[PDB]
Amino acid sequence: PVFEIDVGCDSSKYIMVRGFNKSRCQRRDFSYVIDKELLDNLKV
Amino acid sequence: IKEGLAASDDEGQFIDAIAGTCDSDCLKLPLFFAFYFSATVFSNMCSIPVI
Repeated sequence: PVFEIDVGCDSSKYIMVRGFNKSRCQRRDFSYVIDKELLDNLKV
Repeated sequence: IKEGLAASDDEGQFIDAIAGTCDSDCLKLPLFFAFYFSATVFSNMCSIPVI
């Protein structure tokens, strides 16, 4: 028997928040403005 | 239409523009109506003594 052990991350394991999915919920493109509450006028 | 579509609101679909003129500051209307009440009162007050 010859085998191999690798130590590290597989880049295929992550954390996800319960009750949330990527594309289950269908919607459209959004835009908004936020100001006066950051650490002057942001449009994202 | 322009790029637009900031927040909106819909349930069965999306990208829906509401009809009618939108207002954010139309709140001087009660003051204007109260002053028109006073003006109408004092305009009706003038005709009876004339007759």
